[PDB]
Amino acid sequence: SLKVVIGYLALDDWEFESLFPTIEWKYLTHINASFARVKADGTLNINPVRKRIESVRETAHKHNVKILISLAKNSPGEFTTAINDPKARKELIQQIIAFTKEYKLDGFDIDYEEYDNWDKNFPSLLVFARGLYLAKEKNMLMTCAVNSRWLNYGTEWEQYFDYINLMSYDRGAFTDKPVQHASYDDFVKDLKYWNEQCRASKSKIVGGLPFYGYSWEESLQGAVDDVRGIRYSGILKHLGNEAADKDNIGKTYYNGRPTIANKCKFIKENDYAGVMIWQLFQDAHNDNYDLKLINVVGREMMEEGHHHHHH
Repeated sequence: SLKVVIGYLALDDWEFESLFPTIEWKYLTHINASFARVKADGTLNINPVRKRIESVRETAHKHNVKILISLAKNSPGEFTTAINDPKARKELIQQIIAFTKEYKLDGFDIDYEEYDNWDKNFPSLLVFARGLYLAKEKNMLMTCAVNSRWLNYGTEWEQYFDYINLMSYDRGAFTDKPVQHASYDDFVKDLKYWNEQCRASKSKIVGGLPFYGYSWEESLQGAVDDVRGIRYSGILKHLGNEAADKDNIGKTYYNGRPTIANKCKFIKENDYAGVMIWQLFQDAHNDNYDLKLINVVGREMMEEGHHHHHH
């Protein structure tokens, strides 16, 4: 039960060409290649990953890191349509298992985020999850990216997944008011929710970590996206290296090194499965190597507990 470090890798990220060669594989156990998009008819839009999936797979495997294909909605409501429609649902299940097998991947990750009428659609989602599990091959890993506390997943969902990755971030971030989107408090409560309420074994609960934040600084409007999002790399660039050891400077809130470490430590101290990251490319660049968040994760998850004699 060694800790896992599941890193999301967006194969269509604008920084791919420049940053792919710098991925710190020694601090990863798995990578989720994102995303194969789910269409309403149960088929997949693999344009975001088709051209790079094979190369990433070979590179990951060469470094002894597993690779899974992550699946998200093609557009608003398409994933919901796919699972509520019986034939589409069965098609989607086949598509997923096929893609995984064909591309010789280590498994698949389900990132379902259709929040409209959540409880009404959940039974169908659960049926989809069970069907996926029953249809998958033995060796295939099956994981999911999930919310905690504000959405109910019940107590049956748990059983079908090898890893349940908590998206403990983006809380209260979509308003005109500055706030910490991924607090330590909410991370701890999210974990407790999944172990105690969803009855998921701690050995499969994975705490999600953000390598980005949000800024409400007027002066940074030219450095944040449509939702005020800004990568850790952009934070250090615009706010200076002192930002690496804080969660906030002015009206910019994110997860700095101390907090990333504190989250990893809680995972370790309370026997959780490990951590997940969204997303690897948002980390600092080699010009700020020593300040990278992945290294904080590496020190806490691979080294702090790995020490042995006869070095």
